[PDB]
Amino acid sequence: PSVFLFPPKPKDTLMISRTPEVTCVVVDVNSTDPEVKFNWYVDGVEVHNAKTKPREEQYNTYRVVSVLTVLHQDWLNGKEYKCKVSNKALPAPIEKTISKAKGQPREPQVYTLPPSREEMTKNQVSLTCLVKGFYPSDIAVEWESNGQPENNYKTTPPVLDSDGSFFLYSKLTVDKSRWQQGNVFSCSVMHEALHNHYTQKSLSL
Amino acid sequence: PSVFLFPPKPKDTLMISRTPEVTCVVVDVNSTDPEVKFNWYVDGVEVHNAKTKPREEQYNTYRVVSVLTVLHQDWLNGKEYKCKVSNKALPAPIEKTISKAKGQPREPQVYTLPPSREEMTKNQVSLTCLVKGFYPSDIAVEWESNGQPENNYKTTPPVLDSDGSFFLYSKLTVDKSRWQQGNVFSCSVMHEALHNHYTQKSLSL
Ligand SMILES: *[C@@H]1O[C@H](CO)[C@@H](O[C@@H]2O[C@H](CO)[C@@H](O[C@@H]3O[C@H](CO[C@H]4O[C@H](CO)[C@@H](O)[C@H](O)[C@@H]4O[C@@H]4O[C@H](CO)[C@@H](O[C@@H]5O[C@H](CO)[C@H](O)[C@H](O)[C@H]5O)[C@H](O)[C@H]4NC(C)=O)[C@@H](O)[C@H](O[C@H]4O[C@H](CO)[C@@H](O)[C@H](O)[C@@H]4O[C@@H]4O[C@H](CO)[C@@H](O)[C@H](O)[C@H]4NC(C)=O)[C@@H]3O)[C@H](O)[C@H]2NC(C)=O)[C@H](O)[C@H]1NC(C)=O
Ligand SMILES: *[C@@H]1O[C@H](CO)[C@@H](O[C@@H]2O[C@H](CO)[C@@H](O[C@@H]3O[C@H](CO[C@H]4O[C@H](CO)[C@@H](O)[C@H](O)[C@@H]4O[C@@H]4O[C@H](CO)[C@@H](O[C@@H]5O[C@H](CO)[C@H](O)[C@H](O)[C@H]5O)[C@H](O)[C@H]4NC(C)=O)[C@@H](O)[C@H](O[C@H]4O[C@H](CO)[C@@H](O)[C@H](O)[C@@H]4O[C@@H]4O[C@H](CO)[C@@H](O)[C@H](O)[C@H]4NC(C)=O)[C@@H]3O)[C@H](O)[C@H]2NC(C)=O)[C@H](O)[C@H]1NC(C)=O
Ligand SMILES: *[C@@H]1O[C@H](CO)[C@@H](O[C@@H]2O[C@H](CO)[C@@H](O)[C@H](O)[C@H]2NC(C)=O)[C@H](O)[C@H]1NC(C)=O
Ligand SMILES: *[C@@H]1O[C@H](CO)[C@@H](O[C@@H]2O[C@H](CO)[C@@H](O)[C@H](O)[C@H]2NC(C)=O)[C@H](O)[C@H]1NC(C)=O
Repeated sequence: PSVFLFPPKPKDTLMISRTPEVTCVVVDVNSTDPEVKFNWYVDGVEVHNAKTKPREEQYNTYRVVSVLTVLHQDWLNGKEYKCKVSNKALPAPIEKTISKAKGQPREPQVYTLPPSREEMTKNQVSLTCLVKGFYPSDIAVEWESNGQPENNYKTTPPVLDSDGSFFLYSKLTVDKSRWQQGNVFSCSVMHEALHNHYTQKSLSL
Repeated sequence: PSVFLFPPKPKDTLMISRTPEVTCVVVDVNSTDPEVKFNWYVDGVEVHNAKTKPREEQYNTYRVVSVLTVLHQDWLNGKEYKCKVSNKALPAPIEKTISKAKGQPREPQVYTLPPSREEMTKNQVSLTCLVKGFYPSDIAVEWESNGQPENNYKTTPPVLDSDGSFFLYSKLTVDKSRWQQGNVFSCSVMHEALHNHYTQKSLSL
C-alpha cells in the first residue's frame, strides 16, 4: 500500500474559469480486499464532495483515485489538504497532506528580448522572454501573436536564483520573415503575485 | 546489494588538462562479508588501473567505491564502461555499464543578449547568453570579464527542443553601473561539437 497526493495545476488555481483538483492515488493494494474509503480534510475540517474513481485492477494489484475539487482562494491562501485512506484490515489509515509552498509571494518581472544580431544568419530566429524574481515557482508561460496562440516555444524549468526567487526563460521560434515584416509577438505570464494573476509583454522589430 | 555507476563530468572529458573518472558505487552490502572485488571493462577489454576506495561502514551496512580514470578520447568516441562487482557468497556478480549518450553530435550556437530596456529601472541588470542547437546535453557554461571569472550567474538545465537538439539560457547579473560604463562581459561554452571544445561570445553596451 502506497499513497500519492497530487496538487492542482497552477493554471487551474489562477484562472477562476478553471477547476482546480487535488487527487489522491493509492497503489499496491492487495487484491484480497480492494475496498478502500477516502477521508478528505481541508485545513482540519473534513469535506465530503470528493469524487472517488472506480477501482481498476493493475496488471501486476489495484489502484484507486479520489478527486476533490478545490476552491481557488482556499488553495492560494495556503490551506492544507489531507487525504486519509481507509482499508478493511489495514493496521491504521494512511495520512498524506499537501498545501501550496510557504514563503513570501513575490511578483515576477517580465522582459522580452529580441534575437541576437549573429542569429539573423538563419531562417528561424529566437525571441526570448525572461521572467525573474518570482516566488513560489508555480507559473505558466505562453506565447501568442494577434491573439492566436503560438507554438514553437519551449520554456525552461524554474531555476532557483541567488536571492531565493526564481527565474526562467521561454524561447519562441518564428521564421525570420514573420519577425522581419514588423509583426508583434507577445509573452504571457500567470502567477499568483501578478494583478489578475496575468501579464502581457510584447516584442516587435 | 545495489550498484550505481556514474559518468565523468563534461568539463572533465572536454579539457585534456583535467582527469575524467567513472565511479562504481555499491551499497547495501550485508555486513557479513563486506569483502568485494571490482572488474572493469572498457568496450569489452578488461582494465586493471581502477583505484578502489577503502570500505566504510554506513550507519545503517557497508558502501564501497571503485574509481577508474578514463581516456578523454575513449569516452568521447563512445566506448562502454562496464563495472562487474564480485562478492563472496553472492549468487552472481552484478554488471552495470555506462557510455556517453548516442546520437549525431551537433554544434551549439551561442548568442549573447543585452538586458531589456524595461529592466534598466533597477540597480542590477541581466545579461543573457542563449546556447541552442546542441547534442548531447552535456555542456558547461561560465561567465567572465577581463579574464576574471564571474559570479552572479545561474544557468538553466538543458531543455529538449522541438528538433531533438537542446538549448539552455545562462543569466548573469551585474550592477547597472558595471554594464553602463562600457565594460565587456563574456559567455563561455564547452561542448564536444565545438572546435577545441570551447567558444567565447562577448557582449557590451
Ligand atoms: C503495480 O503497477 C502500478 C501501476 O499500474 C504501480 O503504480 C506505480 O507505483 C509507483 C511507485 O510507487 C508510482 O511512482 C510515483 O509516481 C509519482 C509521479 O506520478 C505521476 O507521474 C507519472 C509519470 O512520471 C504518472 O505515470 C503518474 O500517473 C502520475 O501522473 C500524475 O497523476 C496525477 C493524478 O492523476 C495528475 O494530477 C492531476 O492531473 C490533472 C490532469 O490530468 C489535473 O491537472 C489535476 O489538477 C491534477 O491534480 C498529474 O498531473 C500527473 N502528472 C504526470 C507528470 O503525469 C512520483 O512523483 C513518485 O515519486 C515519489 O516517491 C519517490 C520515492 O521516495 C520520491 O523520490 C519522489 O520525490 C516522490 O515522493 C517524495 O516523497 C518525499 C518524502 O519522502 C517528499 O518530501 C517529496 O515531496 C516527494 N516528491 C516530490 C516531487 O515532492 C513515484 O515515482 C507510480 O505513480 C504508480 N503508477 C500509477 C499509474 O499509479 C505499482 O507500483 C506496481 N506495484 C508493484 C508492486 O509492482
Ligand atoms: C544505508 O545508507 C546508505 C548511505 O549511507 C544508503 O545508500 C544510498 O542508497 C540510495 C538508494 O539506492 C542511493 O540512491 C541513488 O542515488 C543516485 C544519486 O547519487 C548521487 O547523488 C546523491 C545526491 O542526490 C549523492 O548523495 C550520492 O553520493 C551520489 O553523488 C554522486 O556521487 C558520484 C560518485 O562519487 C559522483 O561522481 C563523480 O564525482 C566526482 C566529483 O566528486 C567527479 O566529478 C567524477 O568525474 C564523477 O564520476 C557524482 O558527481 C555525485 N553527484 C551528486 C549530485 O552528488 C540516484 O541517481 C539514484 O537514482 C537511481 O535509482 C532510481 C530508482 O530506480 C531511479 O529513479 C534513478 O533514475 C536512478 O536509476 C535509474 O535507473 C534506470 C533503470 O531502472 C536507468 O534507466 C536510469 O538511467 C537511472 N537514472 C538516471 C538518472 O540515469 C538513487 O537515488 C544513494 O546514492 C546511496 N547513498 C550513498 C551515499 O551511497 C543505503 O541505501 C542505505 N540502505 C538502507 C537499507 O537503508
Ligand atoms: C495478500 O493478502 C493475503 C491474505 O492476507 C496473503 O496471503 C496470506 O499469506 C500469509 C503469509 O504466509 C498466510 O499465513 C495466509 O494463510 C495467506 N492467506 C491467504 C488467504 O492467502 C498474501 O500473501 C498477500 N499478498 C501480498 C502481496 O501482500
Ligand atoms: C545478512 O546475512 C546473514 C547471514 O547470511 C543473515 O543471517 C542469517 O539469516 C538466515 C535467515 O533466517 C538464517 O537462516 C541464518 O541462520 C542467519 N545467519 C546468521 C549468521 O545470522 C542476515 O539476516 C542478513 N541480513 C540482511 C539484512 O541481509
